[PDB]
Amino acid sequence: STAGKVIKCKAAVLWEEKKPFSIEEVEVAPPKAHEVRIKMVATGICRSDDQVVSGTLVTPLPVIAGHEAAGIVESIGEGVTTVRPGDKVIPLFTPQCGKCRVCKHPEGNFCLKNDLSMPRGTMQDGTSRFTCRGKPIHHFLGTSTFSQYTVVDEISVAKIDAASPLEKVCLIGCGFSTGYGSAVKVAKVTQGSTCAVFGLGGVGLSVIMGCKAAGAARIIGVDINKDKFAKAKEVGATECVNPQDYKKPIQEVLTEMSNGGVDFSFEVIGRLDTMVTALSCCQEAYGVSVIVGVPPDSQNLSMNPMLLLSGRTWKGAIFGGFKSKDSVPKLVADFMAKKFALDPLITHVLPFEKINEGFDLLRSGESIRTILTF
Amino acid sequence: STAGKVIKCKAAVLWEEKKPFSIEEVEVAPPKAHEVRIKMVATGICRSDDQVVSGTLVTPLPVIAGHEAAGIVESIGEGVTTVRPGDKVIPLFTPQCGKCRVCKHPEGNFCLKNDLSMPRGTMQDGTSRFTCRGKPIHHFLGTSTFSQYTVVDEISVAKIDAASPLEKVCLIGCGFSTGYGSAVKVAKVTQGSTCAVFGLGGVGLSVIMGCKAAGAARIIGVDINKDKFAKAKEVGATECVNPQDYKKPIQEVLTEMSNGGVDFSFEVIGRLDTMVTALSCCQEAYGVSVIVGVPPDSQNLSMNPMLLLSGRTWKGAIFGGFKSKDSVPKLVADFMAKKFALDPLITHVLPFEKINEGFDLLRSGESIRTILTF
Ligand SMILES: NC(=O)C1=CN([C@@H]2O[C@H](COP(=O)(O)OP(=O)(O)OC[C@H]3O[C@@H](n4cnc5c(N)ncnc54)[C@H](O)[C@@H]3O)[C@@H](O)[C@H]2O)C=CC1
Ligand SMILES: NC(=O)C1=CN([C@@H]2O[C@H](COP(=O)(O)OP(=O)(O)OC[C@H]3O[C@@H](n4cnc5c(N)ncnc54)[C@H](O)[C@@H]3O)[C@@H](O)[C@H]2O)C=CC1
Ligand SMILES: O=CNC1CCCCC1
Ligand SMILES: O=CNC1CCCCC1
Ligand SMILES: [Zn+2]
Ligand SMILES: [Zn+2]
Ligand SMILES: [Zn+2]
Ligand SMILES: [Zn+2]
Repeated sequence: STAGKVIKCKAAVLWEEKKPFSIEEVEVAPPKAHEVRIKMVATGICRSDDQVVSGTLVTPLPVIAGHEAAGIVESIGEGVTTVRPGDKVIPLFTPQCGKCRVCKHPEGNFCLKNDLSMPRGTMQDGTSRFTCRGKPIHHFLGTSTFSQYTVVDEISVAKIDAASPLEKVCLIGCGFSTGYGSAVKVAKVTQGSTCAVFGLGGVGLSVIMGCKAAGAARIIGVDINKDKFAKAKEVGATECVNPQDYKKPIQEVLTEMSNGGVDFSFEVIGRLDTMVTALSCCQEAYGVSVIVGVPPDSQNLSMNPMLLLSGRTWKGAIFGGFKSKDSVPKLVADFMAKKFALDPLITHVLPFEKINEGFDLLRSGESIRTILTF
Repeated sequence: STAGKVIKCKAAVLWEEKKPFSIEEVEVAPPKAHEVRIKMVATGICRSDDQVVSGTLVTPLPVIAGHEAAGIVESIGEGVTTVRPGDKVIPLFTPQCGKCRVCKHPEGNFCLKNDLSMPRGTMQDGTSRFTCRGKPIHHFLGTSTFSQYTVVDEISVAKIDAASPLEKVCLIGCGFSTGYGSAVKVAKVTQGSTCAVFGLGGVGLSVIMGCKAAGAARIIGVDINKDKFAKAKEVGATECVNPQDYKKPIQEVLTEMSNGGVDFSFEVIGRLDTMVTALSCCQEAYGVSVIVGVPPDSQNLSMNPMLLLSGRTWKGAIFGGFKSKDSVPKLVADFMAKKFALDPLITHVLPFEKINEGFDLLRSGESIRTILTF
């Protein structure tokens, strides 16, 4: 019926920085070879989507943002083999081509087909499937989930269990997997360790979940918003600290609290100052610090390399280090088998048409994840 | 009989920065409880000792420098159990107390009794065993090997094989173990990998030996002094590049040479700029960069944390990550078993009285290791 035809549908178009999204009709072209058109069912509001509006995460405008989502395949282009119409799918903002040197590496996940390092805001073929007011509109990270329909490359979609609750498992497309994999796969948090988690939003709470799963003895949440502390303790924080409470820099506080520095620290905010603070607070000889937060475009940090020479390890990761297309269906299977909880991350639910209210909730500090339903 | 008595002997005293060493008579106190007085046999000239002269490595002056050495125990203080008079020994500039949280950690070696982080230039008890022209003279890293006799704490000395050649194994006290362990223990270089080594002095050549032992397929040496390239190839470099030969920054050259970035990079120089270049030239998703060189005191580097967010790992280490008192005897045993070579690091052998000439050979580019013999 709609196969092979342009679909006219509602999307949230961002015409310029620092403005509300515009909910209006777009034209969604049918999928080309090795492309998949998806009817969206639910999408989450991640701070990365806000960063696009703030201009601190740079991608070409105008754009259809959104990258944390789940839906149902509407149609497949020629040569698609890994999904079919009617399949439940999660779009992958980090693709998995399976062919590049990264995809073939045992540890690597940052596939060389990504649109994150040098964003074009297109499909793999360097064109757009979106028109609004007769003007072409950019894609975002090969996903663009703030639309009733989107088109993605095959390497940017995973088929998931037919019985999964899409209004929950959408968080596996970004914030849960990112935080959980940061702890269990990138840091490799050990049993009995002391962790510090900087930032207690959806992604930091998922890092806590991962530290708890790994058997950490102490999980210290760090946030300047003390309203975040109760939920951080519910999902495994053993104690919470607000830097604003202290006369001393928090790295010194966390060093004293952990009797010489923590085993593992995580920056889950996106500030240069807290990336350096998080490295400093891990133990100088054997500590590991993981950058998860996305820092402001084109800005450098300053740091003393003696922090590394003593023995620290500093690393970062996209999407929790997970190879996206292998990992997402397994993560959904694990959720279905009650291996981790998503409900603690979901604080608010809104129809897609109230997207701007959803972004107001995040910016106020009130929400963790708002899930938008189409 | 010198046991229990002050020894008057020859030492190389550094009275102030940027001056030659003064070869003169010093007084060496007998060892107190848990102290060891050593007759030195051979000591190497390490760039770290030159950095004390330059003022880029800060330690209290005046000082008896020297940390890369081997000698024979002359006498032991009360309570000493791990060495005896007549034993061959290597002083440990990183101690191994065996009791602190680091010494008990499987991957830590930066023992909390170290005199590196906040240098006092004393014995563990906060006093000095050296006087010269009626003035107290500081110790350096708890070793001070530019002296016919030194006194060290027991946790800063290892017993080695009675048959070892001290004019070669002195290098296990610093440069060989530092570079070799940076490759095999800290980086954990893999078989078939591509490595880049910035700086082809004694420590960088030892990194190359460790990358070769680990089965690297490609080992790219990087030095501005092309006279360093022949020896780097002898010990395992597959190609050498001089940044000065290129119009482009060398991180771009090494990324192209390695078809998208190296597996492992090592900074073995001590410059902030080359620390950032070495991080940048490792593959952005799964690369590992190790800081070995000592940067200039109190200077910060500037870097874009997106280099880490993509998946890089950045770490540093002291003494190749080896727990010093456990590892040094085993390394000497391995040298005796022909598991690695030290002769390729030794370009010059001078009597101790020619220490200044040795330092001039290093500064001029002409030497790798000069060994001074007492
Ligand atoms: N590496 C990756 O693959 C991913 C990265 N990100 C990034 O992770 C970060 C966190 O994302 P969300 O959890 O959605 O954001 P969020 O805004 O809900 O959470 C961040 C938290 O940081 C706290 N915070 C702000 N300034 C702080 C300070 N100076 N000190 C201590 N706490 C402070 C806030 O109060 C807030 O609770 C953002 O930068 C986001 O762009 C998100 C997902 C994927
Ligand atoms: N982490 C640790 O435990 C240890 C650190 N050190 C440090 O390791 C470094 C190397 O020590 P050595 O091998 O004894 O020094 P070295 O001076 O013999 O070798 C340094 C090499 O770097 C090259 N170089 C200088 N500027 C360069 C540039 N801009 N680009 C490329 N090459 C450049 C020189 O030409 C030279 O061959 C020093 O900073 C020293 O203090 C040494 C031993 C222990
Ligand atoms: O939140 C999802 N993706 C982020 C990942 C980090 C780089 C910017 C985009
Ligand atoms: O070369 C020997 N030791 C160095 C180790 C790093 C700090 C300066 C001292
Ligand atoms: Zn996200
Ligand atoms: Zn790929
Ligand atoms: Zn110790
Ligand atoms: Zn040295």
